[PDB]
Amino acid sequence: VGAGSSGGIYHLISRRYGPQQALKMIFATQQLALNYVRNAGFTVSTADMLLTPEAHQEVQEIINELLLESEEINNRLLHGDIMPPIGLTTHDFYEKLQLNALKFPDRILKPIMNSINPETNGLFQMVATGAKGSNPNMIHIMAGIGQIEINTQRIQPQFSFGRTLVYYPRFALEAQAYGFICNSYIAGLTSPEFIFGEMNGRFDLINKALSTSSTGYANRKAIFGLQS
Amino acid sequence: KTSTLIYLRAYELFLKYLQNAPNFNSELAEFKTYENAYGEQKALLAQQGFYNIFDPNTGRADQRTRLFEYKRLPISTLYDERGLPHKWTIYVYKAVDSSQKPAEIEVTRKDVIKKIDNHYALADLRCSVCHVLQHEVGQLNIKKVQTALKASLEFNTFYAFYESRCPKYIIYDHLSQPELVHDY
Amino acid sequence: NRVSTQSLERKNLLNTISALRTVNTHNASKQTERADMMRRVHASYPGYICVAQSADTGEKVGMSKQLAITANVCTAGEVLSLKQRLLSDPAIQQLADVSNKDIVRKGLARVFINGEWIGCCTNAFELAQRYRMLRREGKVVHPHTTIYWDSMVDEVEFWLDVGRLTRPLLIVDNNIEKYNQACYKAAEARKKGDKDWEKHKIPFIQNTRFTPQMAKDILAGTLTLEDLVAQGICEFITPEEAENCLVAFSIIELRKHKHDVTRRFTHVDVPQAILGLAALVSPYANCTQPARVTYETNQGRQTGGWYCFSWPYRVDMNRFFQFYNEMPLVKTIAHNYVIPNGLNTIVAYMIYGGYNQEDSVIVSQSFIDRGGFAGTFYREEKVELESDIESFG
Amino acid sequence: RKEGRIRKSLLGSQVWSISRSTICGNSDLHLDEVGYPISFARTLQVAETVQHYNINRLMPYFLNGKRQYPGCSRVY
Amino acid sequence: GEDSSMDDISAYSSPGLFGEDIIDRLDDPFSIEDVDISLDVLDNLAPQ
Amino acid sequence: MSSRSGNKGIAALALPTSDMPFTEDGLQPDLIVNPHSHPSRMTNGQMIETTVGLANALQGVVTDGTAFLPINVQLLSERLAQEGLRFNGCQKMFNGQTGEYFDAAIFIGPTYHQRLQKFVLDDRYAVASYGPTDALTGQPLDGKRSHGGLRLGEMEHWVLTAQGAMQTIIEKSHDDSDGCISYICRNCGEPAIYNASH
Amino acid sequence: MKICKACSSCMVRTYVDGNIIFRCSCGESVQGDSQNLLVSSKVYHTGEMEDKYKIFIKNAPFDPTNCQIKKDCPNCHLDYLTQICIGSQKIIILVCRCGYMSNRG
Amino acid sequence: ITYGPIETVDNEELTEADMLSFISAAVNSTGLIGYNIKSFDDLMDNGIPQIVKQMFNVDITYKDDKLRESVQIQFNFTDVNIERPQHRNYSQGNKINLLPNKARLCGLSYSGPVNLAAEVILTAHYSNGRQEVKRASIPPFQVSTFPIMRGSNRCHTHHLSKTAKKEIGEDPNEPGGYFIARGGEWVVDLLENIRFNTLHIHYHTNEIIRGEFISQPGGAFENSSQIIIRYMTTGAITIEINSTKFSKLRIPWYLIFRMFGMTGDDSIIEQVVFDLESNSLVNTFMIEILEKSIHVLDPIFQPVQHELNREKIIQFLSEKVSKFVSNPSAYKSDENAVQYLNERQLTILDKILLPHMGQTADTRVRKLRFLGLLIHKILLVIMNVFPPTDRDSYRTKRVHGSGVSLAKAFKAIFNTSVIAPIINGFKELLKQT
Amino acid sequence: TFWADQQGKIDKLYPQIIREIFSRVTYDTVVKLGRSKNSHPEKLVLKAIQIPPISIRPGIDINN
Amino acid sequence: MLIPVVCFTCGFPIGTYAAIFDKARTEYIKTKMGGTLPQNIPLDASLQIELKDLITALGIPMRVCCRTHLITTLDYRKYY
Amino acid sequence: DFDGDQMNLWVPWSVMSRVEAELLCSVRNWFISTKSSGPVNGQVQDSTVGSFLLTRTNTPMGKNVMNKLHAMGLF
Ligand SMILES: [Mg+2]
Ligand SMILES: [Zn+2]
Ligand SMILES: [Zn+2]
Ligand SMILES: [Zn+2]
Ligand SMILES: [Zn+2]
Repeated sequence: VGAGSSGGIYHLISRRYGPQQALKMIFATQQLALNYVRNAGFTVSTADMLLTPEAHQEVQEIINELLLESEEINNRLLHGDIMPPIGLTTHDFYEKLQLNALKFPDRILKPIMNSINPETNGLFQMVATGAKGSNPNMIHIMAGIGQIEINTQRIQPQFSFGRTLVYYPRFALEAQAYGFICNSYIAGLTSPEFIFGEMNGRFDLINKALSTSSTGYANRKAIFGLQS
Repeated sequence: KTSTLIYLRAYELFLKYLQNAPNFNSELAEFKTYENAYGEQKALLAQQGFYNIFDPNTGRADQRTRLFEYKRLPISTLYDERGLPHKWTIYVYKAVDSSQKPAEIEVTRKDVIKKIDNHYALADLRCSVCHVLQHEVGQLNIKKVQTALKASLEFNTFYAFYESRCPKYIIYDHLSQPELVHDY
Repeated sequence: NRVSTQSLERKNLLNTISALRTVNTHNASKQTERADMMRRVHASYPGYICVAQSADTGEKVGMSKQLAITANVCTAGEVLSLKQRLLSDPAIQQLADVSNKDIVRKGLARVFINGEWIGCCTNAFELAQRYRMLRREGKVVHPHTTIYWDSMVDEVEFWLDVGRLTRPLLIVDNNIEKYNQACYKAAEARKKGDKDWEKHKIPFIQNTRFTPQMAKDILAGTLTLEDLVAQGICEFITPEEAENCLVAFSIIELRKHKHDVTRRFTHVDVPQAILGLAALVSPYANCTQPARVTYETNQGRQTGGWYCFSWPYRVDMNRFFQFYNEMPLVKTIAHNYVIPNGLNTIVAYMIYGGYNQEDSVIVSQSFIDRGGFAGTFYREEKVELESDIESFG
Repeated sequence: RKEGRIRKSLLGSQVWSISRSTICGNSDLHLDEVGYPISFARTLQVAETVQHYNINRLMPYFLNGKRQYPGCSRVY
Repeated sequence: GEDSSMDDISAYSSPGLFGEDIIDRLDDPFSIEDVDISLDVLDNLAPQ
Repeated sequence: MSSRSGNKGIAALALPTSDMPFTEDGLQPDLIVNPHSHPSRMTNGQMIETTVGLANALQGVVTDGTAFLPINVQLLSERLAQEGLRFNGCQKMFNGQTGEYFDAAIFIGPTYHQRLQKFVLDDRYAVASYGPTDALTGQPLDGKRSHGGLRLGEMEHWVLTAQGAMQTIIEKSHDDSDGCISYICRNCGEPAIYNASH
Repeated sequence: MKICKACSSCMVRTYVDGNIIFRCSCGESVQGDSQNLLVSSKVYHTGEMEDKYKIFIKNAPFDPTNCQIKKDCPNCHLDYLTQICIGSQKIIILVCRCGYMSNRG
Repeated sequence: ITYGPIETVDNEELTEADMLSFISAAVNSTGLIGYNIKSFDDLMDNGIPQIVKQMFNVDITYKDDKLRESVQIQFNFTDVNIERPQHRNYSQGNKINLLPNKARLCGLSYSGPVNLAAEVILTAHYSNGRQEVKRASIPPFQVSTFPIMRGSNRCHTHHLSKTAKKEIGEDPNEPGGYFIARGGEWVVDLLENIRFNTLHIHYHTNEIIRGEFISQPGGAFENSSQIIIRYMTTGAITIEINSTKFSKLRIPWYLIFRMFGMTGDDSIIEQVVFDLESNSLVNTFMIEILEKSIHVLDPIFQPVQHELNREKIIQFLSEKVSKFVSNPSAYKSDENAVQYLNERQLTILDKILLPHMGQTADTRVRKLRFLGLLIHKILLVIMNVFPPTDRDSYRTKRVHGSGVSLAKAFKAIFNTSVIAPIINGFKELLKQT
Repeated sequence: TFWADQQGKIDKLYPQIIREIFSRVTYDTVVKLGRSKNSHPEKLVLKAIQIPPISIRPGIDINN
Repeated sequence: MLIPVVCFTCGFPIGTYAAIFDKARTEYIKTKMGGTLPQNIPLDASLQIELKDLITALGIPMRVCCRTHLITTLDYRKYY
Repeated sequence: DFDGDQMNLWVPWSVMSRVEAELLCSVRNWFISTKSSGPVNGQVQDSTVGSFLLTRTNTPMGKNVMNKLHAMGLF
């Protein structure tokens, strides 16, 4: 029944009986659902997004494993064991290894699901039924944000030569220094983590402004090309 | 009465400034001090309170947090004793009741809905490469995992360099052949 | 025209104070990567420019910046006094005495003051460190001067010009000297053949001198930032000098790394310093997604409230005075300095008839009637006679 | 340019009998329906010519006039 | 040389950027120029 | 209106105090916000503010929720529990209209809210079939301030064309902005002069 | 650099004919022998760490912002050591305030 | 000075909410707007008198009893004070204090009058060198009003108490920091500006890498002469100096070096590379590019390209850049005209080229040393030994608010609206009598 | 403005004698050069310009 | 500009007990404060002021709405 | 969305415009997207989660049933 769902029941209703009947059925089913929730109730709570302590330790363990394989990459780098393939420099290969090693495994949903009662969890029901949100949103809220990537790469050291922020030393090799956020939103980001998250959010805002502005000229030129 | 004094003295100082009375500056300084004191006492009337959630263990502001801590782990939590990464893909299920005779079911994610029902609960996952339980990773020996990982990495680099070249091939599972080639 | 000016719209006290704390680029920038790059949050913003506050819509994103809560703008310093002090320093060889051949062959560093190259020192680091110590003492070098040591080309720069962004940072002190001496003693013990040479070593301790009694005094008003700088507890750090710092982001991090000889922080921060005044209004902002924090920086300045304390005397066009305001049940440090604008409405996060879909809000009509978010909205009509030809009537 | 003769006068236009306002949700309206405040409906007008078949229906609109909804204030 | 009368008055405005001489006539990548949207309805473009 | 976490929302419902849902102990909300507004925006600060404000209101306190201060959601919820409420902020609410209780306990609490100064009465506009016209092009003046107009721009014309509309295009453009009759000689192709009365 | 002996000005090369003679704008010519016969070269080695970072590598042990690691210095036996990572090749250099350079630099 | 040992300070019981007290202390010291009022007070106290007296000295000569050929007008101001805003009540009043709310309601501008006094020297030069000097001490007059920022030391509220402001019509709690002009309130924002006396080298993304060095001779209020060094695709390195005197003129670098002395190019290359005898690749590339740039021809400065005579190049530049020289051959015969042009050009360059190193003749060699250092840094960046300056980093950025911006606009406005009418009036008067 | 130097003196090409020169050209030259018969160069220069109608220049600014 | 006559949410007349509550709260803050200036009271990390018993003695029930709007509403006489 | 969006509305007054609107520009014609040939309308957020809750087999209270009164209340 969701909007923009190809092959949904309203699409078939339009194909068989007409788009007007599809709109009538959309309204009727919407009223059924709204009244059933009027008598059944639905809500999201701060405890819907709060992990159990065992689940929090499991999330910590998963992130520790991520950081452990990242530090193994760093240890290979320390002994000069990073040998990039042809057409790639050691910097690019090492950044590739760190980017592909700091990815949340599918296992991260085990503690999130263990803290969550699907029959009653409002946030999980909203995410799962497609009403709003996605598994990345739930993971960010509950387990962790993970690597902050701008243009498919970590935070480049812009503060100085080899520094990402004043909070991290020059040539810092740990993953958090380059944008890896370990804390979840519900746990509360630290100061450098919030700084990196703000970098990412500002990039998103700029990208959206560019999207609007550029699709302007693109659309106008295409329209005038094709209008006749 | 104090506010009356402040109001009328402030108006008198306003008039003195407008007519440029001689010793206006020092009088303005002392009246500024008095107005500062009175403004402080009026700021007391503006306070609505402020409560700090105290830690019961330490009678100060609550410093307990659920933030992430680094906690370096043993390397066997990522690889096997043969140096291959763990693939936690086989899910282990146990029967909550003592009478459901299948008891233990090990399944793949796709087959879970086909095979597992509400009478079961999920235990630790199972590695599909080395067949170790997720909560039994600590049983692995760290030295063997580390030595296997370093040997495999050396072999990986050696094979990467010599894909076509001669000293003077994609799986590396044959074993005991790569040793004699690498030492050669 | 180099006069970055904007009309003072008194939407509320927060909007006015954020207007007075605004830093405008005020450039032009055509289609390039420059337009994107100059709007991003640069890594030098933390502590001086609010990493959160910006416009969320249009071309103004990242164009208009805001100073952080503790950030300040320096005024021109006594360049002549510091120049005379440096010229009389035996470790500064004036330009009249050193030739460029002696600059390169002796490996001499180059000393600048306000960008004016005067002098050369044998060791740039020693000179910069010594003058940082003198600035800490507070008498011979003003506390507001910047002492930047460019390690890449060994150039010490003293900056005393106007407009430098500054913010106070608590100083972190350690026992690295005693640690080094203990390490040397342990090494001699190993050489001699002592079996327990570990005994001579000492644990590394790094800390800040800000004791809780200092916080109590600051609350009591018997201690100020001038006194903290005078005693050497903290100091003012400029982005030029900030590139020479290693700042622990909180006292928690410093406490965690108290015995870490691999992370020897030069300073310790207060994490609330990285945010501006309007971005501090958002409660638990570190728990909210940062983009939403930027949206809050915009909305809190758009929020209706007590727009001006002397509103009846004024005749302002399109100004709204919200009668009832409430200090939030969860307030922030920002509310020490600005009046809160809004109410502690009881909000039920529930589905009710679907009238609140797609971020709409269902409002109790009684809450509206009782005075919630009500107020007075003002407009002004002014007309002047073109000449004596006209007349009102 | 955008505000020039062509793109502002010919391709676009400023129009009479048009209204703008903030949109808001309403779960009681069909998808093919829009909620229109009564003040706007009193401001905007619909031209209905008077003929034999509609004079009966169009009479209440006339006699309501400026005072009651649905009224009308214009006749050609 | 000490006269200030005939100085270039535009010289007092100290340049604030690098390429104030660099000139290329290109559309501003943020300019809403080919999109025909009115001033008051630019709030439609606001994200959420 | 908007909460301090940046969730804007247009107020569209006026429910009398009887129609508002109420908890078991008589508490009803001022604003009812949709739970769907949270997960995409991840504005967890608003929810934590609510879950702290419940306990704060019960204790009659005011707390500092400044950014980067230490926070423990578990401990805040246990504070709620020791205040007499549920571990989560959820409560038993009754539907105001029908008196029936919702099956699901509803999360309701005091969240600080701001009224953004974009009023409907300022922004709404409706203009009849006549008013001030531009002298040059004979079109209505621009905007509410000029007391006429509102624009059917380039893209609106493109959309109406894409629908094969016309007629409506004729109405809105010609008969409603600057419609005029142009006379052309048809023998020379240049504009001509015609007047029916004279 | 070839400078004119009389007037200390830059002297062009003028590659004629079988030999090279450096000619000034005042007419002085100073000929050329062996080592003057190189015209131009461009060596391919993406390495400047030997001179680009020489000052930086020397100053690094005194830089408080540099990363440190828990290793013993072979020369002075301090238990901490500052770690530098230079260039696209990500060359790791370990240095100390005692002058130790770890075979690099 | 030695502090207590760090091994004894007790920090364990220190919480984050305690650190909020440090945040409060920092804010209290700052004042949260304090820089605005402090900068405006600094403007009115130092900069406006400083600009008026030091910077705006006028020395022009005009030509129009038949033995008189020209009149040299010279005057300078030594008196300027800005008093608080005044309003004349009933025209014939003594002028009275103008409270800010009165200005806001009546649309008046919160501007305080500026009082000025000058010393004037009208010297007439006759034919065959006869000279007469007319001098007058001009009493303090006032034709100017300078807008006053609310809350500054020249705002009337500065001597009113909080309750007095309450009854007047000001917010007792608001600090000020804005300007009232034509019935409105305006905030002079902190302009984001690149750092002065700092070389900014960003790639020309016919040009190659370009470095801009804006040199401010002294304090905040001194006018800055920007020098732009370009490395061009032709191989040359050109130096363009922009100031009050110069404009848009592109000059080869070695010419600038040699008109101050050391016409020998070996010393110039030494001043750039700091050592000619030194080995290493950096010196070799430096020498190669510098020699190529020296030998490359120039469209404009070809006549003085190979000139070893400092005087001839100085005269050439004075002909090219100075106004009022429309026929550069009539004055050539007169040796005194050549002397005038050369001396004027050298004084102009001493004031204009890298003034922060100095503004006198004895600093010319050190100015050239610093210019060589700048060229060294630019060509280091072209090596990829250095990266281009980060155009958005705050290591090289300044914020200039109220005081600096108002002074930088005020010098131009004062020139145009005061010095030009005064010069025009004096010229007209000397026409009439 | 147009000039003309014939290995020497540069006389100014005023619109009058420009009209004369363009009037000298015939239709065949214009046609064979690809221009339309209505594109004769004699039309390029005007002695009686057209003042636009007041409808396009209202006022009680280009009218100045 | 003052404590509302009735709680906005529900309409219970907290305005009756307002004027008493301002003075009582001021007196209670006086005792619970220490060596801390009034403008630094919302900054003290060792300060906890609970008005639960005070409001209860005022007769106002255990209602979240009424207590919120009583303890939080700003007074114009305090700031102007 | 309803975060503050403003939308234009003009009522056709001519007879041709009304005929054209109700026969060609009616929103039923745009139910199927011209862009991707799929439907654009449907249940969003509230109605999607409501349909899920209504159609599921079991609630936390057991079987997802309603008496006759509440079934009529739905319609
Ligand atoms: Mg919207
Ligand atoms: Zn005709
Ligand atoms: Zn020579
Ligand atoms: Zn060592
Ligand atoms: Zn209540």
